[PDB]
Amino acid sequence: TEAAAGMGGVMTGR
Amino acid sequence: DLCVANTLFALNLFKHLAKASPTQNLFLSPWSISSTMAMVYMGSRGSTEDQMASVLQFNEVKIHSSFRSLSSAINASTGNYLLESVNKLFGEKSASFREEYIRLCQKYYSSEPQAVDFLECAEEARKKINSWVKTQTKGKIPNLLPEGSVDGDTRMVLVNAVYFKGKWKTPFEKKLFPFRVNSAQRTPVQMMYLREKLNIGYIEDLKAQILELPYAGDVSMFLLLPDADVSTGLELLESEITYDKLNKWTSKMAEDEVEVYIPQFKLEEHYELRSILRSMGMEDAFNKGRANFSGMSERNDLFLSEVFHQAMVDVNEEGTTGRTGHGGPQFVADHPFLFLIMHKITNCILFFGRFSSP
Repeated sequence: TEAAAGMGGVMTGR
Repeated sequence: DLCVANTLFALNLFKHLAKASPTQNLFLSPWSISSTMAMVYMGSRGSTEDQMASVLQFNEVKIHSSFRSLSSAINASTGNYLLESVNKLFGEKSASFREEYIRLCQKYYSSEPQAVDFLECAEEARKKINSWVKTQTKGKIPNLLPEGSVDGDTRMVLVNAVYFKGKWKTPFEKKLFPFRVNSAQRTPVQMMYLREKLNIGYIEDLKAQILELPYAGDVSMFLLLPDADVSTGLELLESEITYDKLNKWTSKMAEDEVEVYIPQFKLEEHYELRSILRSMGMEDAFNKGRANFSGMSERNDLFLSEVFHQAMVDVNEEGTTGRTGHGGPQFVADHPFLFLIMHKITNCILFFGRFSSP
């Protein structure tokens, strides 16, 4: 088994 | 169980995601999600913080120190397989974040905070981030952040990448068999066969068989296979699965000589989780007017726009006579099943999916 993942949370200015 | 919050969240996330996607293939890394969201949590305050702790299941049972120790265990060099988890923080170069936040995020997540020019060069920044994730995943996750996900107002992108490559303890033989997608459809799939001494059991509460397939080293795949709906046949299993019911069996099984047939398969799924996480109770984080990320910036001028997750898996035969009877156990995964990849030492779920559609 080859497995992979990415997770990205985007913080935005207000 | 030192990874209980993560597993509780994993299952609740899977259930919410299944509302959005009730039948198609589904694949994610709860470990990756939880790690990024813990870094985001570290920045939250007020009602944003309180909701996040609830959703991430921290209150159901030292959070950041627990992530640091779990990650260390997951990253330990083994010789038996490749397994890497890495966090990263990309921040607007003209922004000033709280020094304690940058320090503690490095301390507990090893995120090597890096400046980038979102303000003027957002698309170059997107490409730079995507390229970093591609590298960490050995090319398997090449474009995490889609077009338009970053813009001139982006201030910080928090990232986790995970990569795993293992070989089965015992190789499969590459054997096409009909796979029952639903009551009206069968599709041929390449099956793999193994006859071996393996842990196998049956979870009565979930009306499903459970099988453990070990990799070399202390990682295994567990498969959950129903034995009552005209669709995928998973409705009961998906609705009734809980931490208590699963953990009893993963962490009750007795070894027997099992004949195993599973498909060779590869999945690649992309999710945008804001809707799902809002549904689970994480509302203020994504609310432009209400979000409180004063932990990241004392100006309290940030909110969480979106959360992007992409995961892939490729399952094949690779591993590190004369038997003619068939009296005993069979595990014939020629209809939809759930599966998960478990780091046995930590009891963390690294990956979790539904295979329903070849």
